[PDB]
Amino acid sequence: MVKIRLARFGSKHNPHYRIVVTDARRKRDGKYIEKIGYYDPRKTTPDWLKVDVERARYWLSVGAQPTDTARRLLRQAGVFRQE
Amino acid sequence: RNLSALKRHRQSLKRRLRNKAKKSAIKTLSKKAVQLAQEGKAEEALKIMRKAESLIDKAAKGSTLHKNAAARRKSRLMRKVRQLLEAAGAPLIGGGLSA
Amino acid sequence: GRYIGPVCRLCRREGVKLYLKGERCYSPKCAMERRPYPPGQHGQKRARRPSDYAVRLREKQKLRRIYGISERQFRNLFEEASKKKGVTGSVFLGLLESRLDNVVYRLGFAVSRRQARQLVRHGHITVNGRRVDLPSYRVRPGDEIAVAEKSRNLELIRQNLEAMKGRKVGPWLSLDVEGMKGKFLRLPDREDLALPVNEQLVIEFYSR
Amino acid sequence: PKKVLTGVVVSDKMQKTVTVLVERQFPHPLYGKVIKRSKKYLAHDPEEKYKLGDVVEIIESRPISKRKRFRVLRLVESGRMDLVEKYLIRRQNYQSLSKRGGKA
RNA sequence: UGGAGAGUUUGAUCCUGGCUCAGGGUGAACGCUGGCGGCGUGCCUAAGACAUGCAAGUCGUGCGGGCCGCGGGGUUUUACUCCGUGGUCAGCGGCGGACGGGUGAGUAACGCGUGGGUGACCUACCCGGAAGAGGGGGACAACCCGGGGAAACUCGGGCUAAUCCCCCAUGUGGACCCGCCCCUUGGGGUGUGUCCAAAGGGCUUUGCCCGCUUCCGGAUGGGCCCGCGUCCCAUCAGCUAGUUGGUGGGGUAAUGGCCCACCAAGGCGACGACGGGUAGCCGGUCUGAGAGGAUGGCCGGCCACAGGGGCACUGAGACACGGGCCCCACUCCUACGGGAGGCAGCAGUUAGGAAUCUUCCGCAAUGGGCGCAAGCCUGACGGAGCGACGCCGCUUGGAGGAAGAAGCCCUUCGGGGUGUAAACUCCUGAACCCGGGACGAAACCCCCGACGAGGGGACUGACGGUACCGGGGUAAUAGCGCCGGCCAACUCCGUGCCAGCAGCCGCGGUAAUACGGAGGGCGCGAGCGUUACCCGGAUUCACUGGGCGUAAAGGGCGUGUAGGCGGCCUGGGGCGUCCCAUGUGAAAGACCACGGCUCAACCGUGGGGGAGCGUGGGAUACGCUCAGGCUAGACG
Ligand SMILES: [K+]
Ligand SMILES: [K+]
Ligand SMILES: [K+]
Ligand SMILES: [K+]
Ligand SMILES: [K+]
Ligand SMILES: [K+]
Ligand SMILES: [K+]
Ligand SMILES: [K+]
Ligand SMILES: [K+]
Ligand SMILES: [K+]
Ligand SMILES: [K+]
Ligand SMILES: [K+]
Ligand SMILES: [K+]
Ligand SMILES: [K+]
Ligand SMILES: [K+]
Ligand SMILES: [K+]
Ligand SMILES: [K+]
Ligand SMILES: [K+]
Ligand SMILES: [Mg+2]
Ligand SMILES: [Mg+2]
Ligand SMILES: [Mg+2]
Ligand SMILES: [Mg+2]
Ligand SMILES: [Mg+2]
Ligand SMILES: [Mg+2]
Ligand SMILES: [Mg+2]
Ligand SMILES: [Mg+2]
Ligand SMILES: [Mg+2]
Ligand SMILES: [Mg+2]
Ligand SMILES: [Mg+2]
Ligand SMILES: [Mg+2]
Ligand SMILES: [Mg+2]
Ligand SMILES: [Mg+2]
Ligand SMILES: [Mg+2]
Ligand SMILES: [Mg+2]
Ligand SMILES: [Mg+2]
Ligand SMILES: [Mg+2]
Ligand SMILES: [Mg+2]
Ligand SMILES: [Mg+2]
Ligand SMILES: [Mg+2]
Ligand SMILES: [Mg+2]
Ligand SMILES: [Mg+2]
Ligand SMILES: [Mg+2]
Ligand SMILES: [Mg+2]
Ligand SMILES: [Mg+2]
Ligand SMILES: [Mg+2]
Ligand SMILES: [Mg+2]
Ligand SMILES: [Mg+2]
Ligand SMILES: [Mg+2]
Ligand SMILES: [Mg+2]
Ligand SMILES: [Mg+2]
Ligand SMILES: [Mg+2]
Ligand SMILES: [Mg+2]
Ligand SMILES: [Mg+2]
Ligand SMILES: [Mg+2]
Ligand SMILES: [Mg+2]
Ligand SMILES: [Mg+2]
Ligand SMILES: [Mg+2]
Ligand SMILES: [Mg+2]
Ligand SMILES: [Mg+2]
Ligand SMILES: [Mg+2]
Ligand SMILES: [Mg+2]
Ligand SMILES: [Mg+2]
Ligand SMILES: [Mg+2]
Ligand SMILES: [Mg+2]
Ligand SMILES: [Mg+2]
Ligand SMILES: [Mg+2]
Ligand SMILES: [Mg+2]
Ligand SMILES: [Mg+2]
Ligand SMILES: [Mg+2]
Ligand SMILES: [Mg+2]
Ligand SMILES: [Mg+2]
Ligand SMILES: [Mg+2]
Ligand SMILES: [Mg+2]
Ligand SMILES: [Mg+2]
Ligand SMILES: [Mg+2]
Ligand SMILES: [Mg+2]
Ligand SMILES: [Mg+2]
Ligand SMILES: [Mg+2]
Ligand SMILES: [Mg+2]
Ligand SMILES: [Mg+2]
Ligand SMILES: [Mg+2]
Ligand SMILES: [Mg+2]
Ligand SMILES: [Mg+2]
Ligand SMILES: [Mg+2]
Ligand SMILES: [Mg+2]
Ligand SMILES: [Mg+2]
Ligand SMILES: [Mg+2]
Ligand SMILES: [Mg+2]
Ligand SMILES: [Mg+2]
Ligand SMILES: [Mg+2]
Ligand SMILES: [Mg+2]
Ligand SMILES: [Mg+2]
Ligand SMILES: [Mg+2]
Ligand SMILES: [Mg+2]
Ligand SMILES: [Mg+2]
Ligand SMILES: [Mg+2]
Ligand SMILES: [Mg+2]
Ligand SMILES: [Mg+2]
Ligand SMILES: [Mg+2]
Ligand SMILES: [Zn+2]
Repeated sequence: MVKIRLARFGSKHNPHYRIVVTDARRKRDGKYIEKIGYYDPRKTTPDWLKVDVERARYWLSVGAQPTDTARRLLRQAGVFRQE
Repeated sequence: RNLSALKRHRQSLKRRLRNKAKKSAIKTLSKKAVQLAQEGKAEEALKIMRKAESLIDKAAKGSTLHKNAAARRKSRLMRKVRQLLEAAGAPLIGGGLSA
Repeated sequence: GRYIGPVCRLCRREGVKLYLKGERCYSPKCAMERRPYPPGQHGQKRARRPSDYAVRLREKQKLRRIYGISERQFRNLFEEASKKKGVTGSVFLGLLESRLDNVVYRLGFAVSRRQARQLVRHGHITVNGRRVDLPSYRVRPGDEIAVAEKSRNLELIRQNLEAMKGRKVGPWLSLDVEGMKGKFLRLPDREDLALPVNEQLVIEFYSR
Repeated sequence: PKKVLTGVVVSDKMQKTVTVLVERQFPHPLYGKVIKRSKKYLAHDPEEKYKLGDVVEIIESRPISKRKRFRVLRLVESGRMDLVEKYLIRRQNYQSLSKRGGKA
């Protein structure tokens, strides 16, 4: 099914992923459907994680299945925080 | 060597057989009703047309015909029968056709 | 492989005096006093009217031999300058003038640019409190260039920074001699520098 | 949108099918001067409704046959062989350039 | 924000004109030389041939067994036999094996690009909604018994479970025929007739979970169709019979000569058909002032292919690289009957070649498959290795001080040069089996909560003892090309049209800045040169931006076909043309800004531009077209 996962974009030893919405079958760094965030595993800057939660919510509403690590990050930005 | 997923080949043959057999019936019954309809024998032509209809749908129950392949068949069948019965037919058993 | 070879001989070939030793290139010994003529078995022979190319080439060699940079890095900067907005000539001289090793020389933390280079490579210098051992590190306005505490007590750093007491510093810079600190106030203007160089001839050299 | 083109009927010799010659004008990609180019289309005509000289509007349609993906959307103006003749002569022209040749 | 030219035809000149050089580039190779690191990058030839290992499996929460083992039952005892549980094997069944990975052979084509069409369509798993799962029946492996073969492997007989297969039922609904209505290609509603559903499993077992069935929709993915665009040769000019169309049928998810039967005689071409050559196309890349030229490696998108050819089976999906069948070529086993194979997956071998790497580490991270989960698989990937192949950074010292050399090697023999240069005095301190030592990794899981939201919790690092920090600490690689002009750098000796140099002009015939050596000099520097190829200079195919009296170039002349071009006035239309709005123009790249690694290369975030095409609206001077008029062209 269509997923919400990470796509590698940094450099050697300098990873930077894109929180992406793509068909499960594509290369990971392949052609996605829509970028909805980005993540810096090493927090090299204060802005090491952003997520268009409105959009994340959209895709989930239509079947988007997040990777575990994908889900984990989305949550960290309150994609599920209904509180 | 020895890729145990040759079990798929193994299985395909069993399936091939299943499908193959279901179709023969379908083809054979259809021809049979189309044959009767034409010969003007209405009540039995429909009787069989009805079996063929059922068999076809069932074929599409699983992966033998599925899709709209079933629909085409029934369509062409109910087509030829109703028409061939244009020899003074008069749908006796009013089987599958809805006059 | 930053050159490394006899220096008070480049000045001789360049006609003008290139202070590439700081000290001594002042004393009655810089050779430019006795033998201002180019080096070699023909250095004194009659001069032959140089070609347009010659003029431009020598001028580029002068400006670049001053900062002791490679032709590679030198060219890289010039290209970066052509691309930037603003009179290439100046902008170029600005960038040159922003190399840390250079600024360390302007602040007097060292006699020559060559000496200032070694002082960076050896970590005796600090930008904003953090060590920077890259002679080409580009200093930006506001950055405070200093001397690592551990180096502050170095015999050389003493004689040097001492000799800077009550001594003047370029208008785009500023140094607190005591604390051994210095600030890069802003990019020097063409007017702020006074080098024996017609940078226009250089721009032309890289237009051929 | 399904494409709509306008052309002249230059052929009627087919059952339920007419050949529509469509013209197109445009500046040359490198030389500028506006140049006329054209293509013949085989539009579908169920009622044999159109004849030569007929200027019609061809509409992009679901394939009716190989070499035939358009239907005659309507007539723009009737009879006018000035166009048919033109086409025909250019064709007759070919009846030359080879090994033999006419006299035109 | 953007555009330099020079050498060479003459005794000299101007012009024409070709050749050549200065610049930038390359998946490079070769020569001399070679220290450190980061990031990239590395079979361009034989889509030649391949040993070996690994590269796709996973579910015991769908099912029944075999082998090996332990435990517990029914007996007075044994035999026999019941239950539980562990290891293991495959089998039945399911999902995956159609992705991910490789390559560029074929292809000049709806293959690709761009913009559209589908009332002519499909889409497993995922998401939302509605409805449902009553009853019965069957078989084949496993296993057991027997037969054949050298082997691969195979034939028969018997038994058996299921989420395997079938029958009947229920019919939310859906499919088909006919009618009607609304819509307009096969879209939607409706009525009658007919036809079509299902599977169970797991428990914290009396409600939850995983799953099953039918239907409508969503999402993602895809098929097919269409306008426009896409190399060279016209010393290829005619091409075509399923060929063009029709009717009916077949086939498909679906349109269609896609295929077939019959009918018609059509279709295509100079706006280049047909044929030949060559070639995957694109985002982009290199170059250029631009227009343009050239190109398509790495990365992303699409296509094609999996030893060569043909074919279908199974599937939601393939006509399937590690599935199947046949033909061919080749290798292998053969008891000669007959079998087994396909690295254009990672690594490696061999061949060819000027030339292209480790039979490496890890599954820790991102991603993928299966599973309720634990977890299993993953040569995809993340890393390390090798190669100056590229880009960036960095070192071989810094500051002070002129022995001064048998010989190298200049001279007017007074001196000049190498040169502040100098294993020689002072400073710092690359290297360096010395201390500490990482981010990348917090999820799945567990518990509380309600398997939700929240909240706490074990666990896990290949890279790596690496980076980085702190301590100590040595003065510690330099080479290559060139020095007649273009073109930066000149003298001695040697040689004597020789030996040789040479990009072009040329140099050497006894004073050679041109050969070879030496001193000196210029350029660049872990590189420097060479060869090859691309753009440039070349307005030297000229659209921007050229020419033809004598330099190359007016057709021997005419006639006229196609085509190109078209006087003055008015009106319609609004095709060309122009304007507005809007959609599209993926990401990457490029540009600008800020930011992370000590800088940079490299990377991250954000910003701006944009032709072309689609849609809607508008303008009408000019060009076009239609209509009318004129008389200055033309003709009479
Ligand atoms: K002809
Ligand atoms: K038995
Ligand atoms: K009904
Ligand atoms: K659906
Ligand atoms: K769709
Ligand atoms: K589509
Ligand atoms: K037909
Ligand atoms: K460019
Ligand atoms: K291009
Ligand atoms: K191309
Ligand atoms: K799952
Ligand atoms: K240290
Ligand atoms: K030394
Ligand atoms: K001699
Ligand atoms: K010489
Ligand atoms: K060229
Ligand atoms: K002539
Ligand atoms: K002639
Ligand atoms: Mg299996
Ligand atoms: Mg039969
Ligand atoms: Mg500038
Ligand atoms: Mg007709
Ligand atoms: Mg000449
Ligand atoms: Mg000459
Ligand atoms: Mg002459
Ligand atoms: Mg001459
Ligand atoms: Mg003369
Ligand atoms: Mg010339
Ligand atoms: Mg070597
Ligand atoms: Mg490397
Ligand atoms: Mg290859
Ligand atoms: Mg090979
Ligand atoms: Mg493995
Ligand atoms: Mg067992
Ligand atoms: Mg098993
Ligand atoms: Mg692939
Ligand atoms: Mg190819
Ligand atoms: Mg061809
Ligand atoms: Mg297209
Ligand atoms: Mg399937
Ligand atoms: Mg559902
Ligand atoms: Mg049973
Ligand atoms: Mg058996
Ligand atoms: Mg049996
Ligand atoms: Mg079933
Ligand atoms: Mg109902
Ligand atoms: Mg039923
Ligand atoms: Mg249950
Ligand atoms: Mg048909
Ligand atoms: Mg059909
Ligand atoms: Mg199919
Ligand atoms: Mg055909
Ligand atoms: Mg090819
Ligand atoms: Mg040009
Ligand atoms: Mg450019
Ligand atoms: Mg690619
Ligand atoms: Mg091969
Ligand atoms: Mg094949
Ligand atoms: Mg099938
Ligand atoms: Mg396969
Ligand atoms: Mg294929
Ligand atoms: Mg293989
Ligand atoms: Mg290999
Ligand atoms: Mg060889
Ligand atoms: Mg993993
Ligand atoms: Mg994973
Ligand atoms: Mg370097
Ligand atoms: Mg000396
Ligand atoms: Mg020194
Ligand atoms: Mg010391
Ligand atoms: Mg952490
Ligand atoms: Mg609980
Ligand atoms: Mg939590
Ligand atoms: Mg784990
Ligand atoms: Mg120290
Ligand atoms: Mg010179
Ligand atoms: Mg000789
Ligand atoms: Mg001589
Ligand atoms: Mg010489
Ligand atoms: Mg040109
Ligand atoms: Mg012109
Ligand atoms: Mg000319
Ligand atoms: Mg002549
Ligand atoms: Mg002539
Ligand atoms: Mg003439
Ligand atoms: Mg004419
Ligand atoms: Mg006119
Ligand atoms: Mg005209
Ligand atoms: Mg008009
Ligand atoms: Mg218009
Ligand atoms: Mg636009
Ligand atoms: Mg883009
Ligand atoms: Mg920075
Ligand atoms: Mg930066
Ligand atoms: Mg960006
Ligand atoms: Mg418009
Ligand atoms: Mg108007
Ligand atoms: Mg008008
Ligand atoms: Mg008129
Ligand atoms: Zn000096």
